[PDB]
Amino acid sequence: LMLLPNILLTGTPGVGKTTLGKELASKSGLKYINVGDLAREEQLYDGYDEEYDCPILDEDRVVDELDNQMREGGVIVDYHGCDFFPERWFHIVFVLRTDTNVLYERLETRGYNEKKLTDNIQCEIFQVLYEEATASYKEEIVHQLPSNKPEELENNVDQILKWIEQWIKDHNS
Ligand SMILES: [Li+]
Ligand SMILES: [Li+]
Ligand SMILES: [Li+]
Repeated sequence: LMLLPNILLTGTPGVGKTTLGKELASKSGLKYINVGDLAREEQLYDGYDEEYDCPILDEDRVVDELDNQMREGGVIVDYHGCDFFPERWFHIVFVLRTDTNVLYERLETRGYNEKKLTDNIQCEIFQVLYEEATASYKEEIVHQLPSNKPEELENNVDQILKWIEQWIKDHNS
């Protein structure tokens, strides 16, 4: 068996994390994990709301749920948050970025209401996730990836697959 790396795909909802992670998993063999889906599957919530009519994700339980698998390596994690993940989990972190105009159209198409649209659009224009990533991990392993069109998705997949290949070689001497 090969020692495999762990990758974090983060960024504002709508930037294309899920589409990228799923394609990466299919073309690399690594396991893709959507944190939101995982919390829903294992019911890792604590608290509700009237605000957005959605249960509140239990960060500590999410970490406990994934730790053993992360320790073993070979996981692509997808989430619009990253400050609560143990720093040791990831070998590289990609913050997907989408032009505000493009992101708005995507989220609107997803059926986001005015409130959710504004909250997420400001999250992106304020570069919240990029800042969160740089504050949570060493800047040398944090990279912003443009994600506005199929062409950039393709460039991202290609660059990450090549990164994975080099990493596996360097860490399985
Ligand atoms: Li937390
Ligand atoms: Li650094
Ligand atoms: Li950049």
